[PDB]
Amino acid sequence: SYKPVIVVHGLFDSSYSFRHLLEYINETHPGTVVTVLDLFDGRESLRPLWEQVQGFREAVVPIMAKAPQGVHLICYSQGGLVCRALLSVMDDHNVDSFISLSSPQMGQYGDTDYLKWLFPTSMRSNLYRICYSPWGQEFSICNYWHDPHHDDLYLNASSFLALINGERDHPNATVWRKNFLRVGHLVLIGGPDDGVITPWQSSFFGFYDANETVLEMEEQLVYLRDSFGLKTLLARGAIVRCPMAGISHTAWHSNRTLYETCIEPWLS
Repeated sequence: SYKPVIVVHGLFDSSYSFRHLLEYINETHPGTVVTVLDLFDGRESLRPLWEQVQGFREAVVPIMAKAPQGVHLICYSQGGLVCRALLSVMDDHNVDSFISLSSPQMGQYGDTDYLKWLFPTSMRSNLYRICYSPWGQEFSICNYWHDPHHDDLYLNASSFLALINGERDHPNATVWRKNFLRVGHLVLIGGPDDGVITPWQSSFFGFYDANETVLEMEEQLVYLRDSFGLKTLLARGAIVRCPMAGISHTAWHSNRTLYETCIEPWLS
């Protein structure tokens, strides 16, 4: 009746935070087998994203192998990046709807409670001094910290974001793009009132200019050069932009309305 659904959580989380989401799905698409993966749950979510990619991969392969008509993915916050990289590196995934639930798809660049707690002596404009070090790149947040004022160090040091975005050339960029293009739909959810993702537009692949002007997905090389299939996906009608103004970063997976508008339609 419905394709299996895999959920990938974000920072300091577990399947516990998705009880409301599972309800929504059960109350609308009865019998849907939803697997909310409890991998890298509490502090382990701070592990390098590439590590998380392999872990999730090992866990997701069996589920996909059993899904005759493919599976759907709902990846929340940081999880969105793990999933994008995952769909980029496995040439045999069968993901239909890839729902990016408010993820920093084009990176993060903002002061946050978590950030201040983790780095008590740093601001957004300072973080790069730590995040772009070899050991810094061993911390999940740092793997996608995108400082628009140190773009050269970023392209140089980012071991995750700059790489999956094709901002830094690597031997398998073409294959990764080919793999990501296998997706059926790239559902982008996010909104102006998410008070964490910064810029919040990062959810729609929008990002800061060197002057901190928020450019649209289409005004960036990542798109114009079609580095990982954004342009191909868009022209094909695969990207579903679903903005929402009344949701804070913690409520995207606990809002019946959002679910009904932006998620339910894509869970075939």
